[PDB]
This record gives sequence, structure tokens and C-alpha cells, in this order.
Amino acid sequence: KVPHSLIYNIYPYLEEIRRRKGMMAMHPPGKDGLLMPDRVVDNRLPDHLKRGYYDDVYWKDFFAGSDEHLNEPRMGLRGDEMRRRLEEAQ
Amino acid sequence: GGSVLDRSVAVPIGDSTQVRELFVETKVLGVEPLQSPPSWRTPFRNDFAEERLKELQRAPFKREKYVSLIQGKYTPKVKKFGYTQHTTVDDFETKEYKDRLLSKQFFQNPQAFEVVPDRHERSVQFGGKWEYQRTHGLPTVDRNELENGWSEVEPISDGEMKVIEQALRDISGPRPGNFVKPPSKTKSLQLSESWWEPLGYGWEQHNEEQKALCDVTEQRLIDGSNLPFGGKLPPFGTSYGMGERMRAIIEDYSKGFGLGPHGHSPTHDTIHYNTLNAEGERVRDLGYTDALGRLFSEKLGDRDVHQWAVESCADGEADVRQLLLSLHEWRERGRPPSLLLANVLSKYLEEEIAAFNKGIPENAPKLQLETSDGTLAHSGSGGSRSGTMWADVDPTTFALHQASQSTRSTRCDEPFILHLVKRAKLGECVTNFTD
Amino acid sequence: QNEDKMVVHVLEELSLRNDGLVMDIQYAIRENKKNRRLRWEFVTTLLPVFGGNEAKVEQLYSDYCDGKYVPNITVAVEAFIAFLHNATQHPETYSASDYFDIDDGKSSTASGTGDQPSAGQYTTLKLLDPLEGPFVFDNVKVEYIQTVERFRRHGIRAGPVMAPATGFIAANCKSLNYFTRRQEEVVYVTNDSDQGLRRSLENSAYHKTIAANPALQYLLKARRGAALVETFNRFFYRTMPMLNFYQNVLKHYSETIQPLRQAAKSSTRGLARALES
Amino acid sequence: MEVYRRITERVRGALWAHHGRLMSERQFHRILAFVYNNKYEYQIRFDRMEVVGREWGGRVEVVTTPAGFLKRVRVNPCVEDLTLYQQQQLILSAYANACADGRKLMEQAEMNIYKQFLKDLKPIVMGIRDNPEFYTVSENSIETIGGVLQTGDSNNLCHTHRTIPAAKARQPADEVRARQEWEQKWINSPRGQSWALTLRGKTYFALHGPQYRPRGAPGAKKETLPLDIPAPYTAMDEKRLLKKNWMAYLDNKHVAEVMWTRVKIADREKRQRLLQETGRAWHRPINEEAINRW
Amino acid sequence: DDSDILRLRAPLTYDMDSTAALHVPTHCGKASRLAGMLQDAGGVQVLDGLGEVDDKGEPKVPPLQSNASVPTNVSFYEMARHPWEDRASSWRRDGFTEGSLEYFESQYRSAERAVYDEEGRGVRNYWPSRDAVEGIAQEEENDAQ
Amino acid sequence: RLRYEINEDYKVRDELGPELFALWSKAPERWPPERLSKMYGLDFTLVRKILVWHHFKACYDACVEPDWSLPKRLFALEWIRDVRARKHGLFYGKMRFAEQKITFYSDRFLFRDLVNRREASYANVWEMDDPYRFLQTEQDYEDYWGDNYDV
Amino acid sequence: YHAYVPKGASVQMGETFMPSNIATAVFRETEAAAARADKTKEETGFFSQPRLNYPVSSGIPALFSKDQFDMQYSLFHRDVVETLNRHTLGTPLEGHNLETVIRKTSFDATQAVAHTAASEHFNYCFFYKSLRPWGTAPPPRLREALQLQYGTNGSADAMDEVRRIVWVTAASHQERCGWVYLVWSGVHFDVVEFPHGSCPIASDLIPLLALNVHESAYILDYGTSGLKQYVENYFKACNWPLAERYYLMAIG
Amino acid sequence: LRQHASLIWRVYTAPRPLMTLTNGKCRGTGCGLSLFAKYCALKDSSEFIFDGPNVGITPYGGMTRLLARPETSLKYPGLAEFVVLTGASLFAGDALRLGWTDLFTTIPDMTYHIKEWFDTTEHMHNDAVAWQLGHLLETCFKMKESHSSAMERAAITPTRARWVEDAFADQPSVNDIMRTLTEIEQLPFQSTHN
Amino acid sequence: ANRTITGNDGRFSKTIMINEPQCNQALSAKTASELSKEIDKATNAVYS
Amino acid sequence: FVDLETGTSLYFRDTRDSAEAIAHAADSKGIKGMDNAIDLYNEYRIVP
Ligand SMILES: [Mg+2]
Repeated sequence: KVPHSLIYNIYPYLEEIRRRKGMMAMHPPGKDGLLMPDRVVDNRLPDHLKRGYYDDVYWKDFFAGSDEHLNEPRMGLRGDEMRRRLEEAQ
Repeated sequence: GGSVLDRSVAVPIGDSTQVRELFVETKVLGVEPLQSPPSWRTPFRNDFAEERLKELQRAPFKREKYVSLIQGKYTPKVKKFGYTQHTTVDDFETKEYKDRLLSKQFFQNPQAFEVVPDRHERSVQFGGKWEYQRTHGLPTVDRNELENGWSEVEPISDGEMKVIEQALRDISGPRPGNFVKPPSKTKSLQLSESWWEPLGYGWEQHNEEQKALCDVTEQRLIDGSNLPFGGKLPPFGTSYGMGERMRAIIEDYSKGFGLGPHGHSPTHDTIHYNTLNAEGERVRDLGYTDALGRLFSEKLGDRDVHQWAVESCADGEADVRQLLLSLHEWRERGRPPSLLLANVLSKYLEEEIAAFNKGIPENAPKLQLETSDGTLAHSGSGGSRSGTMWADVDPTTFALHQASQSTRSTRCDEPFILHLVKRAKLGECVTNFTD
Repeated sequence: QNEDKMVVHVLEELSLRNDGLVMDIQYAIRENKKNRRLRWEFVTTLLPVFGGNEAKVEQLYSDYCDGKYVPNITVAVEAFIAFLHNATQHPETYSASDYFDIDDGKSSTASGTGDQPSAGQYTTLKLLDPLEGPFVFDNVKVEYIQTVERFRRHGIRAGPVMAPATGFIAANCKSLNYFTRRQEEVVYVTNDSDQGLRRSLENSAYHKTIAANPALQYLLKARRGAALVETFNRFFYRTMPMLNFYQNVLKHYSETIQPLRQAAKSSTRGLARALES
Repeated sequence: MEVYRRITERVRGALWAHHGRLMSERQFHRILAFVYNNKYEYQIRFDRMEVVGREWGGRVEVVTTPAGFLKRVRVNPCVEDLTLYQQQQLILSAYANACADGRKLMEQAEMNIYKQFLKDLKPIVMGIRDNPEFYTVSENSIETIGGVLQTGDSNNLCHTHRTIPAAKARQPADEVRARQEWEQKWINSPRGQSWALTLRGKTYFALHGPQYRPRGAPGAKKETLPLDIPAPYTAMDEKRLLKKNWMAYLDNKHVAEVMWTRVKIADREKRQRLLQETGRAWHRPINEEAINRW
Repeated sequence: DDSDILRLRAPLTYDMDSTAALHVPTHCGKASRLAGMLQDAGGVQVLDGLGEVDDKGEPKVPPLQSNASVPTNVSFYEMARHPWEDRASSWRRDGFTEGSLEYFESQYRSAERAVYDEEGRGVRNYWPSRDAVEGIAQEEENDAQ
Repeated sequence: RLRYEINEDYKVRDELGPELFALWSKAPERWPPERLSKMYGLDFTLVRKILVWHHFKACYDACVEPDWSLPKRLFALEWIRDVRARKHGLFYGKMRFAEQKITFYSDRFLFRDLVNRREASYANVWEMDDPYRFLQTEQDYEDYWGDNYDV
Repeated sequence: YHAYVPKGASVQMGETFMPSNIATAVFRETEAAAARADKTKEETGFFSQPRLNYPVSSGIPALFSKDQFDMQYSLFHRDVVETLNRHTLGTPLEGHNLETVIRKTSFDATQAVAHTAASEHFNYCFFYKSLRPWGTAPPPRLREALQLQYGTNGSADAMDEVRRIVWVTAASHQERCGWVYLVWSGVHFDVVEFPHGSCPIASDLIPLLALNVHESAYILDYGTSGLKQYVENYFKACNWPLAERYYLMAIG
Repeated sequence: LRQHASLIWRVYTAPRPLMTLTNGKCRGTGCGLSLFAKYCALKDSSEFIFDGPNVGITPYGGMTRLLARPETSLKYPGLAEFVVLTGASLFAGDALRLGWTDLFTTIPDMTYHIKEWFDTTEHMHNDAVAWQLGHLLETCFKMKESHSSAMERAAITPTRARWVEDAFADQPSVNDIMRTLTEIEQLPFQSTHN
Repeated sequence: ANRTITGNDGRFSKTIMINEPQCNQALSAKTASELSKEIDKATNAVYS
Repeated sequence: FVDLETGTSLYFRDTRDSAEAIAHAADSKGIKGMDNAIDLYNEYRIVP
């Protein structure tokens, strides 16, 4: 059985039962919300292509010290920043 | 103003004379009532003259530099979202609203409005003790204009919908790293905690990566013996619980998610994946390598990669940096070769690919480099573009695997014969020793 | 020879000096080859001229895809005419597939062009919707769509709604394709300089059965004598999109090629002297 | 509610699956909240109007707000002679055909809402798939500890689609700037000058000029460039959590993972059902090696 | 007889078959509620010749029409939009103070065109002198002054 | 020693800017607690608490005085329960758990009210949620306003 | 859904090309498939065919068409296994390792059925495990081993020489029923030819590579005269590193 | 009529999960009552009789819909006419193959076990509920183990399907149907098509 | 009230059983209108 | 509960009828009621 003390918890539920009339009860016609994959998409690029790919959108040498986003992490780097990596290595 | 309410005020056209001499054509439509123009189209109710005078008096200030009066300040100041200080949007704020608001704010406290503020202390109030009922909140906009006046929404077509939900069903396809997380991406844990750094967490992995892929001139090697527990996870009941919460964090961060090849979660109840390292062995005997990769590494033989690149490009052919980059990313860090590198390799290796292709029966897979199709992903060609058996392999693992083949020189930079003699006499078991 | 190039020569040369650009041209070519719509348009446009085997038309379609075929201007003109004829004689198929804008008699003002625009006439030749059209990438497809609709609705003539002027093969020239160096093989039908579209129209055997249509009367004769020119260029844009495509490819090639050769030689010699040193 | 929350969870989950980004609970709920309030607005305005259902002949009339509320009932004295039972059923059926008309209206409205919602999701969704690093493999390709295996069959049947121009980036923003370039080019032309004096022209300027909106008038007063939230390039909720407390980090990443898994399971169920409907799949497992042999 | 089965397909009237249409979900919920709703509407109204057609066919007692139409201005995403930038999204972004951002961007631009071509020759240099890398901008000092 | 705080999803710093303040300022009646409560993934008591704080912060920000009747309005059920409890057990304060009735309801106890709610209908949305639907008899109105000697 | 889709079928996207007729024929084939699956579940014995590590839905690259390999896998080998199961139940050999069946049935005429089936089962297995689809380049250590034996004063002469000796051994087995192995005697390498129904484990060698010289292996592709071409291709598709780790495990 | 139809609707729209255990036969509106629950289990004894043109009336209970789904036309073309015209019983196997329901069980007194299983359960959070219900379903009502196609009770067993589609599929009358039938009765015992 | 429909409730589960063995479980108008009550009062229960 | 995949299919049972879950005739799309999360943070607490 349900204790008298705990019944308040049901209130919001019971509340939006009452309030579900009209548009809130309405679902978009045709659309289930479950969208299955159909095609296969890969936008990956060779490194030399993405070296200057985002220069106009952002600054040049956008992928510079990025290890995950480049196959060559050290390209585009100016000498100093290249030296930094070894500097912390030794 | 796009709207039903957005019609203007009463405006003059002159006497009969000027009206007949103004209009050329006049077409009439049936009588309907007069809607009073809304508050923002009404010139006498909206006059901002005071505020515009304030803008103009401060206008020469707006033409000078911005300069911090703390010198050595660079980073911008953050303005957060929803703070009243920063709200620039006036939806219904007319001169009318700004004045109703002004007055309410003034009778709240006057001492906010004084150039030199006097003491502000609360006194009694004339409406009652409950006077706030008749006072509070912000001035309210008339509800007619709230409801009706809004712009006409630009109709969205079905075309753009179908495009959006196409993009919606593109992103719901699986990414190859998520089901079984590579040991390579699970070394990346960093916490701000004072107990996380003392124990190098991913140290054995990181050591492996360094030793295999990096020159010995530049590499930092973590030693487990000096690390807190011996670089290990302590036995169960011993560590006071340091070890247990260590294990909890690790097992929670390293767990996979999404659906596997059998169509189920890694944690699913009755059905299991990687039974007795059945996938581990499946990688053992297969290995990740292209046929094209080893044909190249066979024909090139000993001679310098860079030399080859200057050769295979006459002066006017292509940028050397480009095919150098693409070559490096293809050989180690195994990737699909760019159609640059594929064109070069095609006119370079043509006799080895011919010889590899010369015996094959009709219905069996050949080896071909033709980029006639736009995309490079070698799941797209049937794996027949390069010699690849895989759709995708994560770079780090590929590099470790092919470097476990001894062909290239990384720690062999030394003098040649000394390198080989160390390899022979110390064996590969020289690194059994951690000292 | 370093001067005269075909499209194939350009793509195989450029394949070395631009990875991404060629990758794009080729992806686009593929996607255009996949459309049933562009195919049906090409086919049903060029059928009357040959009048014959759909085998030859299909072949010419596939060859058109690669730049290996551009239509001769003569063939172009009589194809346009053939279109006006086939769309007028039975209106049902070609007003439900090829689109004309229809007059709104709900709106009436006084002008000689705008009245023939107002009642019972064909206002404009309508291009394919952005979903069924030539390829655009799916980054921008949404904004492309919005723009197309915003512009058609409010009667803005500009951007993706306006059709670029396409070139054809000159009457005296027997060449099959576009070339990088030769510009006189390609002929544009402009407003001012015309290719004899009028004199070919009036002297055609279809002139009177087309003169019958009250709706076409506005697109034949407009204050802008550019109604015929616009109808023409629009028609061959919506039917054969890839002529402009390749034309722009070669345009771009001839523009950017020599900077690229300079970069190539400079860098290669860089690693060259660096290497021998 | 359901259709929305499914798509939003799709987005959140995918956001963490493909890149290491987490969406803030705050954000996730505020999306849904915006859908909800949209529906609410449509309700507010829907109650100002009435729908009339009518039963037999015209002799039973029922006037009802589209939400299904009943305002008036008109009846022929013919009806008064029937039976209490049949009177009830008659009025009830009129009420039903009223609710029908209303519900047709509302369902168009809802389609409209769904479209606005999608349009609002688009900078996020197209935020995650429009990057130079994003990729997918076919769902039928085996996955092993190193990487993903190649699907063998029909080497023609696998086509990799690409959403991004591989040469220098052309972003949606450049397209909007192109659109206003063409707007100005059209306007400033002589033929455009004459067009701006037409009714079409002033309709265009009333709807799509924000710049001319008088101070204090509702709506945006500038034209906005399309939002750019590139997913791998923008740190969202994971960096704040990682700085503050690891525990909340682990919990939120766990939530995202769970949601993603759930979504994927749903997609598998729909796939299975569509496979059974067309008879390629049986109604109970007939192939157990596809499961037990891993 | 075939004509009789043709008759079966016609929708239910009350003139022929003397039965109201079924529509089921409304009957399921609201069947017991109807007395309530009706008396809330102040009872029915018995009028005369509602659906009864006149001599020449005109409606006697002209019928009630629905005002309902789909409201077209109601997008909520433009109602509550971003507090400073006017964008219509639901996306919460913490921006930077305008004028912080301007200054910031300016000094970056200066610093980077200082590092990458220091001599103003105009071409990008990835091997910059130690003086240009660790060197402070004189524009900062000039701004203080 | 103060460094960690539970529930990191909603930070006090981020709730300083109140949500949709540019709307419910201008017609606070069209904005019942429900519309805003869909914004937070928390339980009922917490989200109403937060809404109260939003209103107050907003008011102090706009330099006007806040509605002090608002906490009573959002919590109205809790208000009246406390009033009637105070009259029942004779005490002044807020009723706590120990003093609740020990009645055990059946499983389906809520059915009558459930079908009453599920079948309700409303002319406009204001009728749907007005603040005063909690009150029917005169006793209700006498308990709800006992505080303001004005009302 | 994987469990519900029958064994052969591929699960893909609807292109809506299906006329209702063939759409029904498909459902009927699926029903039949369910029935035959129910009977194969009960026909299941102790031993079973090995799961293939690489997708064979298309052929094995540079070596086999789809029909060739699937005539080995789904025709001859599965018959071998049905035989093996029929004759290892109701005998002292019930439920033991593949080994202890091969080894305890060695050299006896009475159990020749069990032994032949067993050894063929092993050979086919090891053959599948000896094929890596795009081939592989032989590892350094193995090359060093082979060179010390076969190599005469030439660079990896041992590779051309080993892939020669394998050809010769294959051509010198006339009956075209059997196997060719590269094996480790435990004191040296050699290329041995096993007749059908014989196995390297039975002779207590340690196998490195397997090549299938049955005529049924190369008939559909290379015809009856195509054995040389066949072997030459096999080396394009073989798996060396396996042979290597087996060699190194044998040594220690 | 209205109360039965509305009852069916009630079962269809039930907010919390309503599992209809079907033990024994169903006449028309009973068919409706059992099949439209979102969780509808069939035991071996379950049966569906959609008849009533035999009592001189048109079938009721909404199962008509199930018979007209494009799915049924795919799998068993003609079956719809067979069951609607001829009063004819469908069984568990037939209701499973048509995909009218997902769930089937052979266990004695299932109802007791459901009771006692949901006694041992603890929380009400929908995570918990989802798993408890789901685990119940997978362990019993889905046939993962110990089930075969020979063993499920089926009226339409595959030859019969072929016959039905030869007779009743795609025929534009009852009259066409029976001159077809009449022509089929006439076949010898020796014909290929018999 | 008619003892037509009977029930068995566990903590979290609910059993509704139709009892009319005489007429072969054919529901009357009253009994059906009753079942649509017991079904949704069992189904809209808190603990089921 | 969440880790064991089992029972997650049940959030989505509406998928069992394809042409319906598109049509939205029935208001119950979810396990406990109208949708999967109506009140996630409230309802379950009614159990002691
Ligand atoms: Mg009551």
C-alpha cells in the first residue's frame, strides 16, 4: 500500500495529465523520432589538404599542435613551439 | 515590421487638388475597421530624443582606441549569459515602457538617481504593510501587442526539412572507436586532483608508444618501479581503498558503449564479446597492412625516402611537401593514400602492380588505383584500392604494429654496425631490464 | 604541347597539383551521374533533334558528363525550338515537368510587360529545385534552399535564381569539346549578340503553331528582347547544367595554373639543393 | 515530449560519441523547454478561434475550440423527440467530427513546430558532421580491437558519401554573406530600383528588413549570420566539469554514453521490425551464430 | 442484388439507418462526461429548421461557421532570443565583452604579424628570431603613454 | 574545505541571469510556473524554489520591489497544508514528516481524480493554470488569505 | 536483428525496387531457412567448422573467386566434418580434442574413417588460417632462419627458393589429393607433401604453412592445367607472420 | 456494440503495460481484445476465430485491420479473404508469422509466476521497470531456446499458403472466387498442379 | 457486483480475470463497460 | 538495470507497428504513460 506521506510525489505526474489536453498531447505527423542510418559518411582528409583548409574561417595553421586531428602533429609549427615539446621531454 | 498590427499612423495627403495630382491609379477594396497603430509605430508615444541626445554627446568618445588601464592585460573579459547588465534586446520597450519603468524605479529608491547619493534607509509606506501588491514587478506591456504583433515567420519548406533530418540520420551511424575503446585513447585521463598525478596512470602504454614511435634522442620514459604502487594496481584489501577507487575510475572511464558486431551492448546480460581474447588472436594472425604498402616498401628497398620524392617529382610536377606528408601518413599511421600519392605510386609501381595482378582468375579481387570516384575512404572501394583488408584502423595501433616489424630505423639512427651488434648481443631482451 | 588541353588532360594534370579541387570535381561528377532527374531532362531535350535511338542519346549523355561532348550551337537552337513545340502541342507533360511561372489575375497594374506578366501567360522559365538540381554540398544546401525560396517568393532576380550564359560549339567549328586555349570554338548567346535564334525561329516550320500559344507570346516578345535570350540560357542551364560546370573548371585552371607551377618548382628545388648539399 | 526528446537524445549522445564533447544538462533541457513553449504559444492563439462540427443534415450543431472544448450546441426540435440515448449519441458524434477538424488544424500546426525545432537543431547537428574529422562505417562491418573490418560483399554497393568540399572550406556563413551580397546587388541595380517601388518589393522589405524596425518593435533588429558551433573545435561542458569535480565528469559522460546506446538500440529495433515486415527476417532467432559465436 | 451492397458503402446518415457514427476514442473518454460539458455550455438550444432547406434551396436559419486557421506568426524561437546577439537559437553561449574582444583581437593580429614576418617582407616565416618571439609589443607601452 | 558542491549540472553562478526574464517580466500572468519549470531537470520542490529565487534576483536587478506573495503562490498547496496542520496540531511553524497521518491508501486510490484530470477541458490556457484553482470553498479562501489583512 | 536474419542473407537498405512477387518468394525462402535451421540445430555434433577471420562474401583477393572458396568451405570441408562427427560418437573417442582424435587414431586401418576425417578437418582449418587476404611480407627473423638453410649467397634467396620448392613439391605429388606443408621438423625446416587423410600432427611435425593441392581447390578458377599459376598466386595471398610465431614458439 | 468497441480502444491505449495472456479461443471482439494489447502473449491453446458471415453478419473486432496490413499481403497473399470470407481459425504459429505479436510461451500457470516475479522486484523508476519487464519477456515469452517450427501450431503451413494464394489472392468478387474454386475441384489426382 | 470479473493483486502486478464460463466468455454490454473500467483502473494504478 | 541492455527495447515498443507510430492515434508512446519521461524525478519516489 501507499503511505499517506508519500503521495505528494505523484502530484507533478497527475498535474500534467490534467494539462496534457490540446497541443501538448499532439505529436508531429509522420515523425517517430527514430531515424535509422542509411548512407555512410566520411569527411576525413589527407593532411596537406587540411593544412590551409580553415585559414579563411580562422587563422592559418589551424591544426598545429593537434595530435588527434593530424597524422603529422608537428606540421605548421614554428621552430620555437617544436623545441618546446623536446624541452619538456628532456 | 512584418505583421497584421504593423500599419502606420494617420498621415497627410493634401486637399482634393494635390490628391488627384498625386495618384495615377486607384483601386478600392471593401471597408473594414481601423486598428490603432501599435506603440512602436506611434511617433509621439515613442520619442527617444533624450537618449539620442545622450548618444550624440558621447559620440566623440566612441571614435577612440580601447585601451586597458591595467597594462599587461590581454585575455578578454567574459560576459555571462542572461545577466541583466548585458541584455541588448528590447522587445517591447518604447519610450512609453522606458518611462513607466523609470518612474517605478525612481519611486523604489530615489538615491539610485542622485549624483551624490544621500543616506538611503527604508521608511514606512503609504499603501499599507502589504503595499507591494500594488507596486511590484515591471511595467506590463499591453496584451494585444504581445499576442498579435510579432513578425510573420518565414515559411520553412519540406526541402530543408528533409535535408536536416538527412543530416540527423547521418550522425547516428557508428564511429569505430567507441565499442571497444583502444588502449591508446584510455591513457588520456587527467584529473585536477592531488592524488592523480603522483601515480603515472597510463605509464606502460605511454612508454610503449614512446619506445616504438619516437627517436631515442627525444623520448621521455616513465619508470613503474619508482611510481607509488610499483606502477600497478595494488592487491585488493591492502591499500586502504586507494586502489579500489583507482580501479573504479579506470573501469568506468575505459568502458565501451554503443552496439557491437553482434548488435548488442558490451554490458548486455546473456551475450558476450571477445570471449577468451578471441578478437585479440583475430588481430594477431591478420595484422594491419596494405598489399600496396609492402609492394612499395619492396621496390623502394633501402634508398632514401626524400631522395625518392625529389626523383618522382621533376621540377614542375607537384609540391614535394604534399606527397611527402601524404606518404608519411600512409606508410605509418596507415591511412588511405591521397589521389596525389596514388597517382605518383601508380606511375611509379606500375610494373609491380602489373606483376601482382597478372595471374588472377576472373571473379576474384584485383588490386587497382583509380580515383574516378571522389572519396578516399578505403571502405568505399571494397578495400581493392590499396591492399587493405580493413575499413578503418586507429593510427596509433597501426603504427605500433608495423613498427613491431623491424624494417625502418628509429633507434637505429646510431652508427649502423654498432646498432646491429647491440641488437645481436643484447637481444631484444635488453629492455626486460627497466634500469 | 603545353598549350591546348582537353578536360581530361586538365583533370589528370591537376590531379597532381590540387588534390582537393580534383577530388571535388570528381565527387560532383559522380553525384550528377546518379540523378535520374538530370538524365531525364537531357534525354527528353535532345530526343527530338536526333529523333532516333535513345541508345545514341544515352551514349551522348554519358559522354556529356565527362566534357567529351558539348552540343553544336545549331543543334542547340533547334533543340530549344523543338522544346517550345513539344511543350505547346500537348501542354500536360511539359507544364507538369518543365516549369513556367503562371500569371496571377488577382494582381493587376498598368505596364506592357507586367500585363502580359499578369493574365494568362508564362512569366519565367523555372530552374530545378535545389534538391533535384545539379550537385551542391550538404554544408550549404540548407542556406542554398532558403535563398532560392526567399528569392523566388519575393521576385528577386539574382544569385542562384539567375542562370549563367552557357557556351556552345560554333557553326563553322567541327570540334567536340571545350579547350583551354581556343575561345572561338565556344560561342555565347547574349542579349546584344545573338546566334540567330530569332531568324532560326521565324524561318522554322513550327513558327505558327508556337505563335498560337497566348502564354508564350510574352516570352517571345518582351520589352526586354532578352526574354528569348533568358528563356534560352535558362533552358540549357536547367537541362544541361554541366556545360557551365566544366566551363568554370577550365576557367579556373587557366587562371590559377602558373602560380602553382612556381610553387612546385620552388619547393622541389628547395629540397633538391637541400638534399645534394 | 516523445518525438522531440528522442531526437534531442540522438543529438546529445551523438555529440559525445563522435567527439569528446558533452552537452550541459542545462542546455539539453532548455532545448526541450523551447519546443514546449512553442506548443504553448500555438495553444494560446488557438483558443481565440472556434471549430464547428455538424451531425445529421445540419440539424445537430456543435461549436468547439480546436483543443476539444465545447462552447455551444444547437439542435432541431426534431432531435428533441428521439430518446435520451440517441440524443446523447448524436451530440457526441457531432462533437467528434468537430474534434476531427480541430485536430487536423492542430496537426498542421505541429508539423510547423517540428520544422522550427529542426531548424534550431541544425547548427548543432550540422555542427558535428560538417567537420574535416567526422566519419562513419557501415553498420554491417565487423568491429575488432584494432579497428573495423571490411564488409566483403558487392564491392559496388558501398559508396562513401562526403558532405564537405575537400578543397578550401566553404562554410554556411559564406553562403549567407553571398545572399546579402545578391540582395544588395539586386536592390542597387536600376531594375531593382524600380522593383523596390512595387508591392512585391515593399512586402519584401516589410518581412525581411530588420534594419528598419523602429526602436522598441518586436523582433531582431539586425540580420544574423548563421550560428557556428563546430563540435570538435568548441569545448562545452567537459572542460568545466574536469576542472571542478571528477565525479560529476564521470557521471555526465556516463549519461551521454547510456543515451547513445539507447538510441542505437531503438534504431536496431526499428530496423528489425522493418526487416520482419518485408519478410527477410523471421519472428524468432533462427541464426544463433550471429550472436553466440563472439 | 448488387445495388444493395453498393448502398452499404455509403457513410452513415441518420436519415437512412437511424444510427450515429461510431467515432470510438471520443466515445471512450467523453461518454460519461457529456452531461457535464453540456450543462457547462448552459444546456442545448432547440432551434427550428437548422438543417432544413427552404423552397429554393437556401438554408433556413444560416449555419455556424468555423473561424479557425493556422496562426502564422507564432515561432517562439524569435520571441525569446539571445540576450545580446539577436540570434533565434536556444543555444546558451557565454560571449566575451565587446571591446574586450576587439582589443584582444587587435593585439593578437599585431603580435602574429610581428612574429611570422618580422621584417615586413610579406611572406610567412616559420623560423623566427629569438628577439621577435620573446619580444614585447611596443604598442602596449605606447598605449600606457 | 568548501571546494566541492553536489549537483554540478545547475550552478548558482549560471542562475544569476534569470531565464527568459525578457518575457515573464512583461506579462507575468501568461507565465505560470509550469512554462518555466520545463527548463530544469530537477524535482518539483527544488525547481519551484529556484523559480522563486529567479523572480527575486530579477526584481532586485531591475531596481523594483519583488512580489512577496510569490512564494505563497507557487507553494500554495504546501501553504494551505501547513495552515490546516497548524490549526490541527496546535503549533506555530512548518509541519514536518513525523507529524503526518499514518493512513495507508490502496494502490488504485487515485483513480477518481485521475479520470477527472484526464477528461478535464478548458476554454483558454489561463483557466488551465490560474494560480487559484486550488481553492473552492470559503474555507479555502480564508486559509489562503489569512496573512494579508488587506485582502 | 542479426539473430533473426537467416544465415546467407545480407541485411541492407530498401531501395524500393521489389515487385510484390519476388517480395513474397523471399519470405518463403526465409520460412524454409527457418525450418532447415531447426533441423541443423539438432544435427549438430561435437566438432564444427571454424569461424573465418576474414570476410569471404567476395572471393579471397588474388586467389579465389567466391564460388571456389565456398565450394571448399561449404561443400568438401563440411562433409568432412559430418563424417568425423558420425564416426567419433559411440566410440571411445567421444568428446576429446581434435588432437587426441588425430593422434589416437594414427596408423590404424580399423579407425581409418575417424583418422582421415580428423586430419582433413585439421588441414582445412590450418589452410584457412594460412591465408591472409591481401598477403603479407615475410618477417625478418623467419627470413634469417630460412636463409641459413635454403639460401645460397643471395638476398632473401630463401624466399624465392622456398616458394620454388613449394611449387616443385606440389607438382611432384601426382594424385592431386592432399596437402603441401612448410614445416619445422624440430631440427630443421622442410617442405613436406602429405597425402589425403594424413596430417603434420600425426607425423609429429610442427606446421608453418599449408597449401591445398586438391584438384577441387583450383578447378573452378585455374582449370586442370593451372596448378603453377595457382601456387604462385597462393604466395600473393599467404600468411607469413603466423608461420613465424609458430616457428619461434617451437624454438622457445 | 459501442461498449465492446470502446473496450478494445481502452486496451489499445492503456498507459501502463497491459499484458493479455491468451489462453483458449477468441471470437471476433475477443480477438480484438487480445491482439491489440501492446504485450499480447500466446500460449499453445490460443486461437482466433474472426467469423460471422456464417451467422449472417459482417465480422467485428477490428482484426480486419490486421488482415489488411500491407505486411499480410506480402507474406500471405490471399489469406485476408480466406479468413474474412470463410470463417476459419488462426492459431499461435499463424499469429506469430504474420507478426501480430512478438510473444509466445509454453509454461504452466504463467500468471502465478508473473505475480511472484514482480513481488521480488523493488523500485518504480522506469529504468528498473523497463529491465524487470524486459527480462521477464526475454526469459519466457520470446522464444530464444527450446522452440522449433515443427512445434508451433499452424493452420497455414506452407503448402496451404500456396493454395490460398492460388485461390483467393487478387480476385475482384466472391463470384470470381468460386468459379475459380469450382475449376480447382475438377482437377484429376494425376495433374502436376494438384 | 455481478462477480463477472475477478482479480488477483501482487505488490507490483495485477491480474484481471474474466469469469463467464457459462456463455463461453461472451461479454455483455454491462460487463464490457465494466471491464473497460477495471482495466484502466488497474492500468492507471500507481504500483502496477 | 541500465547496464544490462535488456528491456531497453521496451521504451520503443511503439515501433512494433510501423504505420501507427507514424500516425499517432494512441497517446501512449511510453512505458509508464504518455511519454518516456513525463516526470523522471518525481513519480518513482512514491514507493516507500
Ligand atoms: Mg471523485
